[PDB]
Amino acid sequence: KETAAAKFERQHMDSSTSAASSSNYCNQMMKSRNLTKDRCKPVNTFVHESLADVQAVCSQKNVACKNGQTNCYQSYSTMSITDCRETGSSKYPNCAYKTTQANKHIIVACEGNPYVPVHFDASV
Ligand SMILES: [Pt+2]
Ligand SMILES: [Pt+2]
Repeated sequence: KETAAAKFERQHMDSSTSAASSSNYCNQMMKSRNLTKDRCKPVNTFVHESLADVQAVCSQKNVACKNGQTNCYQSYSTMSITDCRETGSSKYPNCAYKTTQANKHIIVACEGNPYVPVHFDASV
């Protein structure tokens, strides 16, 4: 078991480093966070900000989610993130990823009581 919140933190949070450590960051991180378990998760974003900072996005700018739900929120400040994108030659189980660092606003969907991030919707 794992809550939706816990799962967001496993899939999307990496406060430990300020930036995308290396060209190899996604290869290691996607595997270690169990995102390469039953398939190669095609794309995935890691956020290098404190949990509190990311949690607080749930009270920031309310915007439409990509699926049309209304519970998405855009960060008023840009945040340090790393985008992981599966390569063209990547073949499960040896999942291969391109690691791209950026500073962008994040959009998360929040749910629950407490109202916390449960999905990563977009970066802009
Ligand atoms: Pt902006
Ligand atoms: Pt999701």
